[PDB]
Amino acid sequence: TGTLSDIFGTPQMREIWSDQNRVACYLEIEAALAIVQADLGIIPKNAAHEIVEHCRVQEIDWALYKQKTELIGYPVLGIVQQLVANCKDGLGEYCHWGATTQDITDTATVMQIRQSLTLVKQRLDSIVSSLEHLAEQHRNVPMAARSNLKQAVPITFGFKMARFLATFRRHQQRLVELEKRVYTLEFGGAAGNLSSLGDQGIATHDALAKMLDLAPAEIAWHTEHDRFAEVGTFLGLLTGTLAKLATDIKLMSQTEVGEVGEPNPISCVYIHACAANVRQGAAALLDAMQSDHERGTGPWEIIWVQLPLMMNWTSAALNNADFVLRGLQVFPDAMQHNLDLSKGLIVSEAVMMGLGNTLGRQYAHDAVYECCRTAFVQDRPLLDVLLENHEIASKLDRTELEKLCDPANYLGQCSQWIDRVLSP
Amino acid sequence: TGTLSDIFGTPQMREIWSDQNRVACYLEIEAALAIVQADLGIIPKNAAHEIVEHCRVQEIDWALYKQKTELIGYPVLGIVQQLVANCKDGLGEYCHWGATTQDITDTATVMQIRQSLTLVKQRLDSIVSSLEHLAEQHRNVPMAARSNLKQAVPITFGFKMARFLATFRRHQQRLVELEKRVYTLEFGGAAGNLSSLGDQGIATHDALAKMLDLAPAEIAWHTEHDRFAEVGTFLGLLTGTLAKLATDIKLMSQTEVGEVGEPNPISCVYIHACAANVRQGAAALLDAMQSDHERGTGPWEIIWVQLPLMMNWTSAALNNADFVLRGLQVFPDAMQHNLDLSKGLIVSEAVMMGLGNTLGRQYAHDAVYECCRTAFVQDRPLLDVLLENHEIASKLDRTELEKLCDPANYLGQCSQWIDRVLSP
Amino acid sequence: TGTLSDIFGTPQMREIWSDQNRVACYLEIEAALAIVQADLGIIPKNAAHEIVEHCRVQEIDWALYKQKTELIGYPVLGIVQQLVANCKDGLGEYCHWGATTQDITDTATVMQIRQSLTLVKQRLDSIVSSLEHLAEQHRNVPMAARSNLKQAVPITFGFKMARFLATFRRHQQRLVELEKRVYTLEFGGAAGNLSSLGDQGIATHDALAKMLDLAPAEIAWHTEHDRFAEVGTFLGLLTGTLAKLATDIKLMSQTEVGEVGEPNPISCVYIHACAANVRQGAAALLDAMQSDHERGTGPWEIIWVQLPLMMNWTSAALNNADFVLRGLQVFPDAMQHNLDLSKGLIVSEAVMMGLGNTLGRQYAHDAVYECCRTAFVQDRPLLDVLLENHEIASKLDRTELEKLCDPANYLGQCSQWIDRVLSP
Amino acid sequence: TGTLSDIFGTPQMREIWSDQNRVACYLEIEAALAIVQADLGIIPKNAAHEIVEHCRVQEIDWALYKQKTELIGYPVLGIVQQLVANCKDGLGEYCHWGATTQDITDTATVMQIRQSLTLVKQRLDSIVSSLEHLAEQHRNVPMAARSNLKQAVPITFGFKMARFLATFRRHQQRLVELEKRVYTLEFGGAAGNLSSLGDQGIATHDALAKMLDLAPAEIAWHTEHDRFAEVGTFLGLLTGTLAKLATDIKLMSQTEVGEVGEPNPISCVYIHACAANVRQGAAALLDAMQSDHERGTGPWEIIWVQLPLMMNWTSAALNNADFVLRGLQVFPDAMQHNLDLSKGLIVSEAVMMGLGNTLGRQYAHDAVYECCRTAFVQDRPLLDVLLENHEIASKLDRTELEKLCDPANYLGQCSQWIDRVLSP
Repeated sequence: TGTLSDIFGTPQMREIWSDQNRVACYLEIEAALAIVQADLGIIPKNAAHEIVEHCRVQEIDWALYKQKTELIGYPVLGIVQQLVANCKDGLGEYCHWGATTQDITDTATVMQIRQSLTLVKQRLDSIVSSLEHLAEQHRNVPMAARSNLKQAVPITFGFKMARFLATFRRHQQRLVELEKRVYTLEFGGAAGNLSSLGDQGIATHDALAKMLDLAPAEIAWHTEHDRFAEVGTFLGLLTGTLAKLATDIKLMSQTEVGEVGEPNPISCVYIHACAANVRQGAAALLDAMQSDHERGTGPWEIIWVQLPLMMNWTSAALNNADFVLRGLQVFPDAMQHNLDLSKGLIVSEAVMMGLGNTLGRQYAHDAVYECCRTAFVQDRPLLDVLLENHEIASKLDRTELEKLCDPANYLGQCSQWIDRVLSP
Repeated sequence: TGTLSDIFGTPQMREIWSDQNRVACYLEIEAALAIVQADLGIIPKNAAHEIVEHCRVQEIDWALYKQKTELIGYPVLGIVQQLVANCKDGLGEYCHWGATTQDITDTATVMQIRQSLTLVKQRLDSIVSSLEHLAEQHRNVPMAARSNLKQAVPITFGFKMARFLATFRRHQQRLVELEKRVYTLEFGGAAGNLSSLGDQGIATHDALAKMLDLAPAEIAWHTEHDRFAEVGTFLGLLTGTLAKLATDIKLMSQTEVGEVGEPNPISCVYIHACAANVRQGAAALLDAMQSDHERGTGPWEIIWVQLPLMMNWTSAALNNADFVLRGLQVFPDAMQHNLDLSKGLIVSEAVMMGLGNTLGRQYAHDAVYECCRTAFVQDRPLLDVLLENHEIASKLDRTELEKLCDPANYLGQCSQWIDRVLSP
Repeated sequence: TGTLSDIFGTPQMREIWSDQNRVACYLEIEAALAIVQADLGIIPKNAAHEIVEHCRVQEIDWALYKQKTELIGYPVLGIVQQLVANCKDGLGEYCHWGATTQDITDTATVMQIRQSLTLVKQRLDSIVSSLEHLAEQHRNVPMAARSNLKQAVPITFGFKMARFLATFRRHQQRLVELEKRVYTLEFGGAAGNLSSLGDQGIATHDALAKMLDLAPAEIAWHTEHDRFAEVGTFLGLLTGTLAKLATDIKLMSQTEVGEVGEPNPISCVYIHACAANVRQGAAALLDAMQSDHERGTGPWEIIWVQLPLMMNWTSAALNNADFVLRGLQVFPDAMQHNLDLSKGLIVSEAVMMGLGNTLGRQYAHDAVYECCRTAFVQDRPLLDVLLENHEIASKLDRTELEKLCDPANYLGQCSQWIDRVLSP
Repeated sequence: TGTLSDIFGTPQMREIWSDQNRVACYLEIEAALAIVQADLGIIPKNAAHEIVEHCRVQEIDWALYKQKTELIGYPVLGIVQQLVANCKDGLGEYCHWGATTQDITDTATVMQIRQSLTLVKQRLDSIVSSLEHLAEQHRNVPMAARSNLKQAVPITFGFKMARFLATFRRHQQRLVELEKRVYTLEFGGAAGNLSSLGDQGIATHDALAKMLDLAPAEIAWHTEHDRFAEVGTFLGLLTGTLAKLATDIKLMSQTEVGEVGEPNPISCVYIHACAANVRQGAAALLDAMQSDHERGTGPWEIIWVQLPLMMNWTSAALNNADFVLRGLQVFPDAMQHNLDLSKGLIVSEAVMMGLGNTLGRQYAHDAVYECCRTAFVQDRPLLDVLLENHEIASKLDRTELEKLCDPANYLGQCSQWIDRVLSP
């Protein structure tokens, strides 16, 4: 394949959305339709048997199919033409009975989405497993939290990972919830009412849905693209979180920080570009919801292009995030070094709390604040400046004071918050 | 307030996102926080009573708050400063205890979203009610379905409305599902671990959630923006369907079509522009999910701008669609006139089927197909061309053939599909 | 190659952005670099001769290049490695001298853009030629102008085409203007300062620019992506106009309108989807301008994905519009029929003016206004309602009033406006 | 005003796009139209004098105007109504003569864009001036360049600033080029052909353009939105560069880097959010180019909302970037400290070059590479490891060797590249 096809895509996701799997879905739908309609007495029983026997992607002439599609303008009837020609005894004229091409394309797209989300669920399960392990392994490793890219107060690396873990669990819930809407048959014919099937239209629809393990539709949805668009916005939300992970890991991999390492942050690079492309594709799928009347004049076709791209981009981002988290290098010594840069300023709030009991909470804040900025101007440890304050030094000895100035003693309830995420 | 403020926004939704309601939310949070911490014994109970007494938006100096916000850079501490100054006996120094400003903004944004979605749910119930009425009222009103802006086969106007109705019901389900994730407290302090509250952080968080009728958070989510972004993508999905409705109504009110009328399609005009703005805002909120570390350096602030805009645009789109659907003018005579334009071509498939027993399946298809092409090129009724087929004219009188060429006799199961959207 | 590859892309544009042309550009750059540095005395002249001799894309092992690119992470050094191995006597070790991989990718992307814009300019010249012919051919063909999808006043079809023509001429000017910025060499090395070339960096850069027929760069632009992004926004602007053309043509070919025909509006369908995808890609390229420091950690790679996609989508949109405009079917009789739909209401303003001298300015307005409303509600010709105004019928015979109610007599200066777009 | 109105907007840009300035533009256009048409003999000379005297924004009833606009649906005729009522002797009936409301809104928008770009040009001039000073002041200050957020080789801070300077100069060229297209009159009447003005339509148009200091239009452009959309894409490109500047400054302001300081990087925070909102707004303006027929049914109205927002967001981003660059704090000692982190590895390429003359260039690379990774594993200076190599140590003494290991001696032609940018 192409040089970059497996860098911004993956083999597995490329296969699902390939021409071969797409047509294979078409053929399974035509097969299930023939079987259903024979059982209902709509078409003769030979014909179903002969049609099903020729619903094999290996018999397709791809070059002719491309020609016919460019020249019909839509991608299904070129396959129906070869199916009729490969059946004997004129029995092929009973295939595609009452269908329109968008019944086949919509339902095939549903089938490909289900295959795609199987891969996504597996990657998510693996990512969640890695984050559960990392939150526990590094539960007590202290590090500087950062607000506006400036050090704030200490936290633990496990706490950081538990926050990603909780987010991906919410994405897992979103996925399961949309599946019950998305895994739905589309079978409505030219205008949605299956007019050519008369009083057998709904009966055919419901039987076909059961054959394909899909929910029956309430009504036709050929220009009602909320199911596909919702898949796209979910991909946007998920890669949004993947892009945050890539951002934080690449920030922690700067030469001047050195707190983690990928197993150059190339995986983070690919995640970032993939997420950027997916979010704009989501806007395009929202745009496509403007499909006019009973078959959209353009909007529908946006989905043909964007959905396979977005799925491929997302699988590549998921692949890279899974790989990084599963072999992530963590460097507690660099984390400790960065905690010590401010020479105590990062835990001034811990000094205020300890001294608040003897001097008053508000007064302790103001007193320690003055010591902080004094320590900043002179580039000296806060401990040295605190000890030069009789009001402070008369109420806390050195042993207590370097304890309060030790960044590793101001972790708050990080461990209990981690337990709250791990327990469910 | 402004010339266009109630055209691309609404009074109710503008009030929700105004500075006054935003700060009013801030004060309710600070009040509830003081009460909770007084109950836990963290601050004196008389201090809480004085703080709560001064948690009134009418006491705020707006110009001073504006100035301080521009100097500080963030919108909460200007309000905490006035609360501290307005309380007696220095008791205001116990407010905002252990909080960071993004605890207040995130939780206030949650409360404003709940208020917004109450309005959205009301609009949705009303739109759904109108469409149920329209689907039943016009259940049997025939019209031409349109594919690629060309007439396809006949349907009924009620069928068309039932297809919108089924979609809005899916949007209602999406709304309910995201509410359980979105209606969640944010109280985590500077780095998420509430370090300044020691062993009282989790207790304070959970009690505050109950006081505000919000779910307790698993863990802090200051840079985990999936709850806000998912609100944005839902607004994108909903306004996508609103934009289709606007498209189909303005197409049906073209001078050359005239099948419906607004109660110039000016409401459809506003809906179109609102949806376009909302879909791009959703991409920006997905972009904002890239918030670094424990407080984002820029991405977070995207949400401050986009969320009130998208809420306002969405409420204006909903208002116009609600208004249009409640007084929609329907013109069945124009509908019938347009059905008669093709002079039978629109039901050629019904003619093929009706003739299959008399002519043979193959000839019926081929004869009607060729006769259709003649009638189109010559601009004559299909019936007249069929009668000039001696084989056809020898077996079917004009009366029987006239029934097959009548578009009102080829509606399929439109009524039963309507029942499927309504009756369950 | 793929079923849809020539429907949402084109053979010529796919070739330009293929791996083979991309690498072929790489080799031409390495060849020109060796020659320049041999001329400057940096590398031996026999080494350059051997490098140039092996700068042939036919000698590349594509599967190995694919593997190495996936291991290295970037797409150039896999080609430099095979060039070094294919040269004799270790003379290949003088290639890529002082270059970084983004020098090769940026400059190759520039060359591929120049090839792409050659195709774009050809399509633009052909579209402009077709519109000049259509504006002149149909200069006097009357039709209804439409505002908010409602008939407004009469215009001519040539006037409508002259308005598209004027727009594409503005797009041609934008194209020419950006070419002088975009056709620029990138050769700056790892950090932009060509440190490894010492006092020969600028000399090498400027000589290489001449060898490739590119402008010398002011300074390195590895993270300064305005040249590539401006190509993307231009494609957005151009496909925006193409999307309007597709909209107006598919509206005029509605069954109820029938004023034009494609030579189903299938080309308009593809144009619509291509433009929607291109406009979102432009936002992604603007996003990519956020490239950090001297080599971007993610944003840069957005360009690798989006630019070939947008180029391909744009070429397919241009191909379809070029094809449609060159064989557009125009139906003046349908145009006249639609002009006659309102039975005179569309030229009520001409009636007011014609009557002003006879009735007085004020009464002419008021009388014609009220008569219009009667004719609309009663679905009768305006002329008949005017004649039932005794004051009007006493001063103007039917013949004079019939001329004022004739839409073909109220065309204004359509022809002179056409001359303004054509004659200059 | 609102709490955040001057944080994500500016006073000056809010004024330009306010209701008051918008209507003031409307009134000037109606005044110029009256004067022009009196000179042409189209309307009587009193009337022009009386109309002009009442073209004053102070006489407008804003509450009535809001009511009429919501209820007409478009924003001009409410102003024409008050103008007619404020003129004596029925002379107001000659205003707005032959105009449609979009002539007034389009032309007013052009006038507001010209006012807006005056502010943008001033900010750009000030930013370019700051960057010229910084490139010269810090021409020789060494620092680490960074690729993929990892240290690459040394450059100077002045070199970094010269790269921004060259980019903003290209943005200045883009601005000047679009001005000649954008500063154009829109005066075409209901359908673009000014039918109600007969053979005086073009004459009125050209005279009005001269009166307003605007270019005459080739033809009407009511649904041809490339001029407005092009303003939006330029804003996207410019804020793209502003967002890169904010990114690099906030990265250099991390606690662990400390190389620059703003005069928390709050200005960088606002720039980032503003740029993110502008890029999506650009996609919406591209979307709006799909305006149907002679007056768009929705797309046109997108521009009413997005353009003032994008202008305001851009002015706030420009304001912050201007302020930061004009008082930027630069810390060469921190820059030198970060250059020394790798203990010589960052200038290993300088050692390869110096040693290449005695050992051969290729062999020198391989030899120094081995010393580099040895130095990395043992966390020792490259100099110490190099001196432990007889082949290397026999050809370069220590004095030469710590010179080559000194990061401040490997700047390449940074100074000459700066001169190349400053010289024009």
